[PDB]
Amino acid sequence: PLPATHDIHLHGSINGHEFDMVGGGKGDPNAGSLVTTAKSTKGALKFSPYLMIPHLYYQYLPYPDGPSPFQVSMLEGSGYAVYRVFDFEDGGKLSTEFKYSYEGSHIKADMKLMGSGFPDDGPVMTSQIVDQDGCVSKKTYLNNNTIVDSFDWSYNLQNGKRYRARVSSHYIFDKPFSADLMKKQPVFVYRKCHVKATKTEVTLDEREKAFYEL
Amino acid sequence: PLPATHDIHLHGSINGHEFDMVGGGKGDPNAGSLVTTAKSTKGALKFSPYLMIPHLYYQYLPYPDGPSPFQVSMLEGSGYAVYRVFDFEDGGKLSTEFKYSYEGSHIKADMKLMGSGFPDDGPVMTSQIVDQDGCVSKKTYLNNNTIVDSFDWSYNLQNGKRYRARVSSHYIFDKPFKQPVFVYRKCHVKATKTEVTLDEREKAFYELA
Amino acid sequence: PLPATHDIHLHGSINGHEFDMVGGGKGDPNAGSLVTTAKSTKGALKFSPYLMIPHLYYQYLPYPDGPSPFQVSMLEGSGYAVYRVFDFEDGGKLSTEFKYSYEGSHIKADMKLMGSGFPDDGPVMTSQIVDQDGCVSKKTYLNNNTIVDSFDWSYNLQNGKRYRARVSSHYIFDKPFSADLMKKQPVFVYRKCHVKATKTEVTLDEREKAFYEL
Amino acid sequence: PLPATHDIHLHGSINGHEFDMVGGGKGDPNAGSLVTTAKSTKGALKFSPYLMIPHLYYQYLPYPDGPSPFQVSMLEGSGYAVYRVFDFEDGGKLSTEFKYSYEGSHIKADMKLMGSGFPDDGPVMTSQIVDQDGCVSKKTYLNNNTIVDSFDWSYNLQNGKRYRARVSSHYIFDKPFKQPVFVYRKCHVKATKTEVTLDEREKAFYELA
Repeated sequence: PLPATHDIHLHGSINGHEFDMVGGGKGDPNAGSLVTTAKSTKGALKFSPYLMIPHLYYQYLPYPDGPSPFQVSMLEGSGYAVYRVFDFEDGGKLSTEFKYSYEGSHIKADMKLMGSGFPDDGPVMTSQIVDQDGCVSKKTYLNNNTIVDSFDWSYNLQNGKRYRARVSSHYIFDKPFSADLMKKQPVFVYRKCHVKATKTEVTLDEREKAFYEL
Repeated sequence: PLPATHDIHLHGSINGHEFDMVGGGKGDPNAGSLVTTAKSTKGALKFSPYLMIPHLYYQYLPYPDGPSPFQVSMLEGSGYAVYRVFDFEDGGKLSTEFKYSYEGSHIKADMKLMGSGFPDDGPVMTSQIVDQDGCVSKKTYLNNNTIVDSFDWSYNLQNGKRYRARVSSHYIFDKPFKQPVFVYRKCHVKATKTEVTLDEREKAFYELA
Repeated sequence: PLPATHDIHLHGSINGHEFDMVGGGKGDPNAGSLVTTAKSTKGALKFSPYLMIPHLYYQYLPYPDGPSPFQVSMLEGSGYAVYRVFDFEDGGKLSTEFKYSYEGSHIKADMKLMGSGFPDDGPVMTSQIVDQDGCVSKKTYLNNNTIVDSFDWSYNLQNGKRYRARVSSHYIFDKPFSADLMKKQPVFVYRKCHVKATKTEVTLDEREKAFYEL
Repeated sequence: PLPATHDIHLHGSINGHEFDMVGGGKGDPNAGSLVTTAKSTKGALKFSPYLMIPHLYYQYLPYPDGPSPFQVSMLEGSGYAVYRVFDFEDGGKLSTEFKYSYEGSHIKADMKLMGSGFPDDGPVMTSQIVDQDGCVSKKTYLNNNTIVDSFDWSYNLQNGKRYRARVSSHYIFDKPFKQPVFVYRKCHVKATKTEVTLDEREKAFYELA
């Protein structure tokens, strides 16, 4: 079935310091929306809690003409993994790996994040981030079981400026895609992240809308 | 007034070889659509004619809730210049400069393109390009008179693969002035080694969710 | 003491397929040279064995005016971790994390590599790589305990062409650097990798020479 | 013959504002060193004078085992053009074009620089730059008449930080022709808002180990 609820476990290190967060949420796979809450298990985070965004489930994402490949993967009892690399404008780098397990309509996500190079006086380490702009991702097919995308992410800072990152994503599926499915590309997805956070807990309310053309 | 017709002059060099094209077209500033035809004045192009895409007028682009800054600029009798840098996946680089002059609803565009580093056996120099994917650009404001954007451009090749370029655009206005502003565009092209025609469609949006 | 011998354990996944290699080698910390041999523990590698290069120990690297920060770290009983991101020209991405432990002059290295987006018909997955060009890395200081570098890596292919990657490195130390040490930058390092490999075993003979100016 | 003296003319625009500088200098083609002085012809520059660095002649550059291709080109009465793209960490972009003419051992250089997207409060527009780090460029060959290079440029700021740019260079020769070839360079600069002087040192190498 399509997902209804999920658990999340984020862990790894940022600038050489380990962090760990656990939580979960729920979503509407018909609307492409979801909510996720994560709480630290090692006390206050040493970096902006917003760095955990957009990391806080494309299994909730439908396409204009039916379930997305991500949803079909879950429905058919298959699976996929997610790999991303964030190249921040000030030298910071963040690499991520997401793995999932399914139990009925409940998803369990294990997310490993490794970040480094964030200036100690930068927006991340000094928690200057206050929001993030809506964003459009571009998805295309690579090989026969991989979807690749790119997006230019931008956080909003207290001073009104923006903090940017060039992002690349690779979604690797355990089962190959059909020939007709691969004819439908690129696929664009507009997403907006509404966040509420503290030094120990972060909550994301994500909205998504995919389109082939406008 | 808003634009209705335009003429174009593209010139410069690709891999050290000069090229020159002239032509024009028209468009619908209420729909964001336009057509442009350019013909070489120096014989057959030595590189893929598709390299002239998307270079073949945002004055035809309306925004989600009214005229775009590009249109407002023209309506008020002001202007802007366009600068882009295309970073191709195989090392090729393309720098462009667009300047305009207006006469009523007619636009005259001068476009200078300087490209280098394209492998002689690559898709550009061996004309492997056959089409280009629809594309979404992300626009934000900088300083008091500049709009900046980025987009990941991708051509479709004869062999079924794609040929990508990371693109940056800077629109500098002559006078000081909701973001980001996204724009979906699709280019429909018909080309030969001496003439290229573009039918462009555009649709801007602030948000879809 | 300075290192004399080392063990290596590389593991992770490339394009969604797990791999694991173990081995080790020795080096000359006075010359900046070293040799490392790694052998697969899961049979033949599904990707070019050269992808394991340059991953196969800056503790062997001296500077023109004395032991490098990497060597001093080991000598003083401290330590550092290494994080890299390889951005390949054809979309491939490789993120790495190296951690070390020391026992006298013997180093134990645990290397985690996560790669994705390599085209199935590309030089990596079809093993077209036959060598790699000499390379110069540029090192500068960030914060008070991090060294950052960049280098433009290039493999040589059978057809005579090259396969490039833009690389970023972050070396995070457990102890902060002195003020005078940080005045000495950038530091450049020329390195050449001499490799011999098979689908199951790879051997690297690395040469290095650092300089502040020429 | 190898070069001994040169004149320079830099022009173009930065963030939509035109600039123009003229001057010249000399160098030692056996040592790879040279000096260049350029003075503004349009009053004080509106951006950091250091932005004119490293733009202020590889004809003075020898290689590890003999004259460089840049020198061979000049000696044989041929020539080459230089195209660079600077991708600055804060969004600024700079595209450059250098063309030369020779008269014996004297070189005349025409340099066009087009820059945009520099934040008005950034290090370039507020003149925060005070120096630049030594730098190593990596050169490789492409096609039959091009040399391509890359280098990670870094300016030093008044506040102690660095301001970086990812740079790509394409040297296109008029006629067809050991790699990579690395070149360490250091720029010693003295500048004011109207005049900039560069003392450049260069040393190429194929390998050091």
